[PDB]
Amino acid sequence: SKEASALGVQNIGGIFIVLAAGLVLSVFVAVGEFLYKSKKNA
Amino acid sequence: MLKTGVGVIRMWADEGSRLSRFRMLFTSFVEPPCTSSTFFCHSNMCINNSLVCNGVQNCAYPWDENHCKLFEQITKTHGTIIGVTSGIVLVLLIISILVQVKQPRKK
Amino acid sequence: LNPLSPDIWMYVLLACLGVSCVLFVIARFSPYEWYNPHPCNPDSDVVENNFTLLNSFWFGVGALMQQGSELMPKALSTRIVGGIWWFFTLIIISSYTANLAAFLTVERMESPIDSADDLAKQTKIEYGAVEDGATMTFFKKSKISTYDKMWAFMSSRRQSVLVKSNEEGIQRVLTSDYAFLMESTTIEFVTQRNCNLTQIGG
Amino acid sequence: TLLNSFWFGVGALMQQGSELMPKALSTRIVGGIWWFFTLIIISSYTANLA
Amino acid sequence: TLLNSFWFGVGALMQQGSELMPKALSTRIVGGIWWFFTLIIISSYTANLAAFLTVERMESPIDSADDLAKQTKIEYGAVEDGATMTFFKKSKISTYDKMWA
Repeated sequence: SKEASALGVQNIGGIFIVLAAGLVLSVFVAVGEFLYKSKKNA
Repeated sequence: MLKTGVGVIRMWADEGSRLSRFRMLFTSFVEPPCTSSTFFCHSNMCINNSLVCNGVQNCAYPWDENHCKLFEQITKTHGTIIGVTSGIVLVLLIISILVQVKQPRKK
Repeated sequence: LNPLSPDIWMYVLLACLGVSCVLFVIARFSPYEWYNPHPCNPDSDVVENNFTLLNSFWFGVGALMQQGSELMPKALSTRIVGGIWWFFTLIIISSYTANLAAFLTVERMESPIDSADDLAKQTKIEYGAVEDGATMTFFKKSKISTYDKMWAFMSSRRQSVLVKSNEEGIQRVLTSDYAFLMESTTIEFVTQRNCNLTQIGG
Repeated sequence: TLLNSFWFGVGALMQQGSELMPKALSTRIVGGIWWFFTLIIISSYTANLA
Repeated sequence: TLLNSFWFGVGALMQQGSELMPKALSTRIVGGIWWFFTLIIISSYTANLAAFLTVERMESPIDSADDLAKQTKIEYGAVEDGATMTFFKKSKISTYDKMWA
């Protein structure tokens, strides 16, 4: 009978990494799409 | 228990000086009835002159020197440090956000 | 607030700030996001986005809070960051609920001691009795297995916990965890003349 | 309106919510605090029943 | 469109959903079945996470004498030239000759 412990970064750490990867991918795809549309207009 | 107030300690060795040790500790004031100045560790054992929590287990029962007595969250190993670095990042973010909170409009 | 350690919470708050601000800064720079406002729009030129600082911030707060929001991400970047944020929030909430249920259902199935044998199985609570007061001697000369292992623990501790006088043991039980096996009538006389002390067993 | 305010409250306790969500700022804090209360209540209820 | 269907699909997986709700009773069937599948997935994931965090049983990495060999990460040992070394020396089963090597 020992299972009384609050979750911590040692138990939830991958989600923040996934969030950072999503953010950087979002920035990359955003600038890529901006140049796509600007080139298509140009 | 030394009934009197005069102590006698002897060791007899006989070409056996490699004996581990004799090592002890003596505590006074077992006789004194308890008063406000002294401290009641155990039965007829008020011994306090400076003895209260002096770093030595100097009572028959463990009471004389035994367990005499928001900032917790800040005292993390490095979780607080990474948290405040992220906080600086987020302050930078908020201050950047306000710029285009007020800057752009319709077209 | 207990089931999550007081380290994730600041991580969660600062990550909410960061994700919301990244969403805002992306939404203010995109070739897709700007939108024609008029309900029946015949190709006018009054287009803009809909993301301010407050809008993005409370979109992030709502998504963290699982009650939704008012904005509909449109471009690839805004939708991908929103999706990642949703995934984060969903797992955080699910883990929180799981941990709270863990605490409650691990506490609810605790078994406080109610008998000598159940005490004997337990180990942390040190035992005791007034030594050689005809009580511990009963454990000394006993033949029963459970009382034999009781006496084995007694001899293993051997003046770590074997009190010499009643009142010292009483204070020991007051200020610690202890058993102090002693005769019934004095237990009645003490329990009914004090509190916090419970006659356990038979 | 008071009728729809009570509707927003009672439909916010249950996890569905209306479409009359706040369009101002001062009311949004009340909305958010209410949402947090509903989430805490429902999660605690599920935990205790399990 | 080529992307809206994917967007709504992913958005119905997580319990918010977009605002592209179907209108034909031919695709709202797909919407409903997708809803049922995602509801089951999430409401079983939460149950399994609670189960793991409640009754947790950890198991050993290694569970046999042979597993110590062909592993080369635990860095085991023995008493210096006592009785174990005497056995491992000259032991020709060769399951412990890698051990001794």
